[PDB]
Amino acid sequence: HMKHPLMNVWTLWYLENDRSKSWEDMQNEITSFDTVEDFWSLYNHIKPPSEIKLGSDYSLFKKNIRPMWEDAANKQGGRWVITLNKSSKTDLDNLWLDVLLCLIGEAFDHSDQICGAVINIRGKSNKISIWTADGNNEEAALEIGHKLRDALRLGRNNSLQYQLHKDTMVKNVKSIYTL
Amino acid sequence: VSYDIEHLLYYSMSPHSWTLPTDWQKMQETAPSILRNKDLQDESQRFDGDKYLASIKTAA
Repeated sequence: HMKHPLMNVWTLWYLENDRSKSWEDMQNEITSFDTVEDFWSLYNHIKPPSEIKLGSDYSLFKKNIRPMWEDAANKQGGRWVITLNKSSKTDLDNLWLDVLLCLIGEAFDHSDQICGAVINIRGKSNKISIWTADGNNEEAALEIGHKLRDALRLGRNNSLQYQLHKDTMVKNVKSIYTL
Repeated sequence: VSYDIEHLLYYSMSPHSWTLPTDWQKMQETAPSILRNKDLQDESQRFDGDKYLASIKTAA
């Protein structure tokens, strides 16, 4: 049997905020996959965002890119931030899955500008972010931003807020684009 | 090499989309707290791509 190959190799990371592991060991590399079926095999055997502990993150990044703004592939980049204050457990999991499908399916013209995505699970407010390589590349940031709104089940209430990683680096957070 | 959501959801129904990840043994030790659907005979909590695709089509 032959599986459906992906354009890129993707790595799943899990952050727990568990005191048992040292700060430098808290970001755990789970596994990598490069086929569609291997993605579903992973998806079907890992808990969805709505079932994971508070303070945890799931991050899906292209191979050899770590989920940290300070990584050389992310330093000059930024992120499209979706804040989910009043969201159901079903919509949260569906939004994370829709983001994952955009990524692995290479739904953007500026495919090479995608780095990964991160979902932060907090009781007070959940966030899904789509990280990009160059914060100053307006054409890519906007084409990605636009594709995200038209592929995701995102209404007028929840806004897409693009933030530079040089900005997150300091002290709310400064946004350079709103969609 | 690209896939729209229709293609991606269809492939979720493949038997190969239900087998355990190749790194399952390593994953049991790396992050046991995130693992689910450990019994392959029980497909009750398996992701249904057909139902998910139909759900999208109703929102359209």
